[PDB]
Amino acid sequence: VPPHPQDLEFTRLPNGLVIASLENYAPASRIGLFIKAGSRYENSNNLGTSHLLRLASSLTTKGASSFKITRGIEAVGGKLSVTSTRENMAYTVECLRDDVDILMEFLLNVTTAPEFRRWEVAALQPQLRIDKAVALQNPQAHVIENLHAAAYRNALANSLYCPDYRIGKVTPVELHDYVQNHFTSARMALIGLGVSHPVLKQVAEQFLNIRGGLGLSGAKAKYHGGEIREQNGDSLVHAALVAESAAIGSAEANAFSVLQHVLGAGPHVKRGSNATSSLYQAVAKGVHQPFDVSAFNASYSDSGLFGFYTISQAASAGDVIKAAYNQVKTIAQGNLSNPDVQAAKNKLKAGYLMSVESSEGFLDEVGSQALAAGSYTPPSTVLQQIDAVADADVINAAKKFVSGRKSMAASGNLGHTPFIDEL
Amino acid sequence: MLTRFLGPRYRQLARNWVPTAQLWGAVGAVGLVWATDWRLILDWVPYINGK
Amino acid sequence: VAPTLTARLYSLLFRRTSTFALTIVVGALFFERAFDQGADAIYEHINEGKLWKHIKHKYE
Amino acid sequence: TATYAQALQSVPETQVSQLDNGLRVASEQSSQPTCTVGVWIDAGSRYESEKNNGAGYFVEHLAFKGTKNRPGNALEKEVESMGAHLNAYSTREHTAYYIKALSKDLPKAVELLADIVQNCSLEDSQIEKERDVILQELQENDTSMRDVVFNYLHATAFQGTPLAQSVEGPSENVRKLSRADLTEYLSRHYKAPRMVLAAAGGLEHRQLLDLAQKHFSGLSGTYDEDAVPTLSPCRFTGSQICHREDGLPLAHVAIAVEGPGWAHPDNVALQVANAIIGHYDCTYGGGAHLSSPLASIAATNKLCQSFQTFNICYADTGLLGAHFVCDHMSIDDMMFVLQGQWMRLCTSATESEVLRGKNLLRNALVSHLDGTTPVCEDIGRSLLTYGRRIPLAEWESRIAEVDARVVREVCSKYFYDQCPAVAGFGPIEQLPDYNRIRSGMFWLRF
Amino acid sequence: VSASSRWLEGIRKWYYNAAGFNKLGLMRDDTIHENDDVKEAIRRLPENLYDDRVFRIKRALDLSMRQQILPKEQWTKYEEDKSYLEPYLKEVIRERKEREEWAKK
Repeated sequence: VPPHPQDLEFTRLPNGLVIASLENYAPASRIGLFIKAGSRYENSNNLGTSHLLRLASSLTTKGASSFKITRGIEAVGGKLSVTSTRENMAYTVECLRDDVDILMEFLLNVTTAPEFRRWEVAALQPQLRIDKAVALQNPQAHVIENLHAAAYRNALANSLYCPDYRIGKVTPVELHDYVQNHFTSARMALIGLGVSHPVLKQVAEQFLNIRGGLGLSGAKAKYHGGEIREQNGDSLVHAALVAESAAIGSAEANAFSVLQHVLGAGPHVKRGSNATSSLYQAVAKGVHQPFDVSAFNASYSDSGLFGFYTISQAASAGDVIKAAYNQVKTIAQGNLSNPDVQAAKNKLKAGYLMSVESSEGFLDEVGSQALAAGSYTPPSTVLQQIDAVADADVINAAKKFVSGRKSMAASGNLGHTPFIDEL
Repeated sequence: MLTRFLGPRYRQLARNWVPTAQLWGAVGAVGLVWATDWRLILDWVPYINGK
Repeated sequence: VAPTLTARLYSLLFRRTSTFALTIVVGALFFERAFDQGADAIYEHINEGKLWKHIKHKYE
Repeated sequence: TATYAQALQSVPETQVSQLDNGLRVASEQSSQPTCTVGVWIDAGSRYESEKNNGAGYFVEHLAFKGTKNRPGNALEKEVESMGAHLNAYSTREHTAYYIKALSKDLPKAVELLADIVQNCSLEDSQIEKERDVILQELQENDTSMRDVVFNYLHATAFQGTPLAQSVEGPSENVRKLSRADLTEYLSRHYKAPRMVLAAAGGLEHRQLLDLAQKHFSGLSGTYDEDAVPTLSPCRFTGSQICHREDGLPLAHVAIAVEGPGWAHPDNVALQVANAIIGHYDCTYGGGAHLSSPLASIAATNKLCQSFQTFNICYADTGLLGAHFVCDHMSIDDMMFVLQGQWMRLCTSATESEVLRGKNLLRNALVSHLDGTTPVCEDIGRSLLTYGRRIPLAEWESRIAEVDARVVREVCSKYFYDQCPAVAGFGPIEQLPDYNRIRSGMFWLRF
Repeated sequence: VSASSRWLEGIRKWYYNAAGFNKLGLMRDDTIHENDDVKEAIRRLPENLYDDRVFRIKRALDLSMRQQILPKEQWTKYEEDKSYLEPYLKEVIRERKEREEWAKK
């Protein structure tokens, strides 16, 4: 018999800042500061700046040296992590509840009083190369970075990782500028787990009243299309095929989200046939041996990419891609069930609920919602939102993908990988 | 400027090495005594009274 | 009694290189003497060519 | 506001129940709309003989491929269709099958789990298809140096015992195992008093109990009796296994001494000292300023790409040590530093660092028990290994009790002048000689 | 402020001229003995200062070699003597002492 839960408390300060807190009477605390400072905010003269930034969460600040940040946090067994996406940077901090004050202070310092000292920044550049090498060892990452560079001509085309020519070249002044014009009240949200609203709001009004950056969540992503190819020899060809879909939060977005589950996303059963996956069954039929297929769905502030991702043998790329595309085509032509849209619905809804089961995920959903919608939508109403997706909306989403200008990224031995032209 | 070594931790460190430093002195004592056949000291030891 | 012997010997005196050394030095003391007794006593028993000569020539 | 202490008393007590069977049905209710339910079985590979070896691993591959009532592919279709997740794992002492599901789905979730647990339709066509699959898995497993080194470490540490064996078994067993072989393993092992039905989330323990009686009724009832062995202790050996291969570009090394095992209270202190040494990885922010001297020296002199301490618990024994990955010319240095730290902690743990280690553990524990899955897994495992469910309040109490004296006392017992089990893979020309690794397990000043 | 400050200042200006590094075109901070704190601060100097510092020292070593000195005109006037290194060194010391305080706990 657990106590009855609290309700999340939400507040929009008139300067734009958002505050959200939940008092789960947890033994630990999670504090996160979300900022619209993602990679889409870099431009052609400062690429990778937000990567180097992402990596400098512990350089010296005013009122807290590097050594202190490190030792101070480990003394209470706390954590300081920074996580990025093409739209946001999210500095999160965690510790037992008796220690939120010391961790909150450190957080404020990293985000509002960074000094970016020449010699500490110089010492840190090589970490970009290490950090990028470690990420790029998963074929997916190069692919999705190429996918985006191919799909957009703008903002969203930027990568999460520093271009190689920029490694060693980002300057402390560029770091200063990135923070000054992006880490401002109107582009920020402060999420609290295990803390109290008055403490958050007090902190916000005392330390997060900073304004002098830019305004909107956009330079505005121009969708373009076209494709990128990287010859490799990896035995497995990795490929992604996409079209412009819907902006996050819009109703069309949930149609895409459901379409994703009709077609099929991740596996639900350890080593399964993936029976309820339209794509995996459709490729199976014509392809006999190693391959994976998944619907892909990225949704951003002012755009979105939907399609599928294939991993197959160098000689089966064509067949796997072609079959996979044809199967979407089939849903676009109207051949979609009702217990199907239903199952998809149940996979989505349950998946969401499960996605915010832990703190790490709840705080991130809350944080991103605050940043994209300026509000908090409870699970019951998100479920209601998915529930309002109609069969025809899913069919229309499918229809939009088929007839829209495409974007493809592929890496591996491409000798049998189709061009777009040939899809 | 030996103040750098003055604090709680350093004090705990000194206590931790005390039994060891004591025993190392026991070794040096007996060590010299036995090696020089210390007439003064050895007379007290039963069975090592070779006079 | 037998396993616990080598065992106890390790427990109380062997781990700490301290005691390990404290014992060998202390063990060298007793040994040096007990060896010189037996050794000389052995040298005597196989001989008796000097020393009991003293009981004869002097005693004054 | 609610203190940390207070917050621990707030955690609802895990509810226990037993079926007239031996099946312990335990749960921890929360207000979540989601849950995790599952069966934790006392079946591993430490329970298998040299020719059964790979049995359990083989059963896992068949587990979700068809029951008697749910043939070939239907079970998946049901799980997938309700948006649930079906997973499974097997270590050397434990086997689990659990489902992540919407809370209302608890009924079917259980009904399904039972079906998998008792009516496994091990159809020949599949038992045969699985053998080419498991063989494949072995081939990829071979490329994971880390997985190979811990297998090696077990192989030598537990020379001649069943704990020496790997989970997946040797290739010859994978290709020769019969249905009879599997059938026998299940019957010998998957029986009531050796398995726990666990759950965590939005459910009432009554419901759980209703279901346990409903679909798990009829196992060890008319069963018990003759043919149920206990596990014999496993001799830890203290030796070395070096697989030299200059074709790989980084060396993997795994050293450990013998640990006490699950139940020993000594585990808490051991875990605190480990926390003080901690871990490292080349993507860690903050290198030179890290608290752990190992990590800091490691980061500063670029002595490795990663390291991690560990404490693997088995009944009555365990592996206590660290693993690391480094360049061919850094193995020596890395070894020297790691050992230096154990010795230091054995002889001179200061008081300040023990509070860090303690804090690290409280944060790890509480951070780990977050979300239904980890909690359900903790209920299931805990009942299999403690017979009870240890409330956070008690672990805190245990952590709290550790101070420096305890650390240097407890570390000395297991580390000081003890023979390590060493496992080396990669370009190990400079892996120190065992005699010298053994000499580094004590020091002349102390 | 008054006669008093000027007197100390002029006692200082006197020693300075007597110390005589200015005769070799050097600056106070160029003569600083290199230790750990000093090495790090030298390391933290920005490109320009570090370059100037090396040339100054080279000019001097070169003179001290042939045991000549600079024309009077080019000596480094007290006043005009830039403590370029000081702020860096102070921060390096200030950093170390923090580790040192941390090491006591």
